[PDB]
Amino acid sequence: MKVAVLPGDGIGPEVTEAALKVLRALDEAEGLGLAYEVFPFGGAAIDAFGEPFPEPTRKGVEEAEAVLLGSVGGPKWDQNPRELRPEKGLLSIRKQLDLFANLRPVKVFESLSDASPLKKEYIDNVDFVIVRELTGGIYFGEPRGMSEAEAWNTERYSKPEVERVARVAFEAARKRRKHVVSVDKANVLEVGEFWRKTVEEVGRGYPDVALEHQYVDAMAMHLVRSPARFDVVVTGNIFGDILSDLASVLPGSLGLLPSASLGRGTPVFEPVHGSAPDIAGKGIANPTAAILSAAMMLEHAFGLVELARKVEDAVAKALLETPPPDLGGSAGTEAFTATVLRHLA
Amino acid sequence: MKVAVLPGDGIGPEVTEAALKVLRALDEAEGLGLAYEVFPFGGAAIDAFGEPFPEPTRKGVEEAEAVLLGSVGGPKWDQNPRELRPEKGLLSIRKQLDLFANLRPVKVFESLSDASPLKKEYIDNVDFVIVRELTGGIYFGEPRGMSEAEAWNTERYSKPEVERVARVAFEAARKRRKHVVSVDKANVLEVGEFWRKTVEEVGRGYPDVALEHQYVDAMAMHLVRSPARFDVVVTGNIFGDILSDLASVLPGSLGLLPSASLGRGTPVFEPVHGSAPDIAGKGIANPTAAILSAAMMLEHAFGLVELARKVEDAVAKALLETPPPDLGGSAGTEAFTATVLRHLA
Repeated sequence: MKVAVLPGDGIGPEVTEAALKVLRALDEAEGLGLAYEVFPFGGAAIDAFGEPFPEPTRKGVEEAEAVLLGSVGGPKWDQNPRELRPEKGLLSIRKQLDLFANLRPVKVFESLSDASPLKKEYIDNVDFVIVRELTGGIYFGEPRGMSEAEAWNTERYSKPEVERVARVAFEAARKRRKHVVSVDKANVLEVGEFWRKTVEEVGRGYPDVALEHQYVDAMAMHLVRSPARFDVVVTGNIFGDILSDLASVLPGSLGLLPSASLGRGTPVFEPVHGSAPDIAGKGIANPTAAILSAAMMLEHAFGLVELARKVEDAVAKALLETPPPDLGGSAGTEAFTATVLRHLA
Repeated sequence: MKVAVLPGDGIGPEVTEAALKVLRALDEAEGLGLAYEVFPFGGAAIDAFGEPFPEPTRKGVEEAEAVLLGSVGGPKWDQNPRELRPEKGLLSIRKQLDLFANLRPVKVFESLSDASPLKKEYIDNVDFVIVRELTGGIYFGEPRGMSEAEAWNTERYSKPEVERVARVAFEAARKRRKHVVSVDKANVLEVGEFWRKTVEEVGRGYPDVALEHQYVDAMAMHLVRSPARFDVVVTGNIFGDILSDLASVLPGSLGLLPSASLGRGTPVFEPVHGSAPDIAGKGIANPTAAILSAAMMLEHAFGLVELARKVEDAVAKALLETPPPDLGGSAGTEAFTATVLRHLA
């Protein structure tokens, strides 16, 4: 199991190590053959090598089997130009590794129901994964423009760009509850028609996985009214981006959520959360999304579906037994990684 | 006060009359000079005149000052062609009266908190109006298409189409809490940039109304996390359509919500809800959205802001004192209109 580890800036060093401690425990315990190396990335690499993603790191993530990525960003770098600010690097590891699907799961962890905005009975059992197409659609499609008089933007998709994210989604579904929902506007737009017939084609090949289709406006109401009725959801870019942000409020007690870019190259796995400089070095950072990005690496980069579910259960039990400071508890990063490890045995 | 009344099909006869009983009480009481006439529209007009919007009705709504519209639709008519099915008529009264903005308010009526999906503390005080642009953007913009290979759709807006819906929104805001929020994707799309600079221009002229801007993905999270922080929200078409459907789940105990198309011609005001044939003739239909569409006519078609707030308060008190069958109560249409009237005195 070859992992390029990119701890990044701010709390990325602390929280990526809490994740590596889980992955070493399991490795010791199961014999997984973890081999990992730590590479420079982010504001720390702008400081050291003069650019955010320097060619040792380019090579590193190009030769590994998985990237564990922490977080970059810090104010210190906003001042200077564009390709020398921590976030440029995030599009270059995305371009280089040809990543085209972003997977964002939402789980509302039983113990933390009361922090959710929805009454308990709506969040019970929420476990779904929205795989968003990443590189296409209106954000990048063309023609585009702006006059004194008018502005325009095209939303475009080719059969290839739709089949790529649909196969991620069906394969993605084989590992968890086997149901895909695709999301479109096919009753009004033709891009939506086209998406719908292509995902139904690509669906033929994955017969053990059920497929349903839904409109974006109707899926927006179903993520508050019945979110538990979904396992994997697959959608285009702007709709995946609106819909994953709406889905991120369901857990409530934020900062617990993981992310994984997937594609032709090396899968990248990060927590959804920033550098959080304010608390870097203090021990208090909540490692739950980092530890859960590790579990997504195990499930998508190494096929180890059974073990990823054991790490998500240990972090469930752990959030129940020692909530971190940020959930009305007092467990630092280390005492929390501890109780996670203590249930992996 | 000249009102063409179009009761439509199914429960539209019953619920439009509960609305006219409020408007006659107030008229008697305030001397408003209600003059109203009832015109054929909908499946009943397809049955009688052979088309859903027949030229007496075309004239009727073209000569009145407001339309009270009930609901059309019924299965009986789906079988036959396109311009002879109850819903075609709904686009023709929209085209004819040049309506370009749809106003959808959401209020979570204190007494009905517990039916909402969000915990009480998120819905307390929700009162906002999303004015959606109606005739433009990607649903109608062009070019558009579908090949074996790809599909496309343009999202287009001209300065006129944006200033029209922005002035509705600011004027719309003068009558309630004076704050507009516009909604776009201006950090990624140029149509969104263009919308944002135009709404900020048109904002100069309305200096007593505050203006804020927000991204669609961030407004989607704020309608579940803090919906009370909004009064009037103004957005394009597909985003208004997704965002009003997400906002409709906040009240929970549905079917209570009103709608108003506005424009160059005669304003149209309906409840958001169908014909509901199942219960047409039985007395049980909940008139709350009909009575509240009347109150929106008073506020937007006759400027009678003070009275529209008295009808929304009487229906608040009434929902508290006699919930209709559809909210775990037993009050039919008439006993509910009654307690509304009984607080208007």
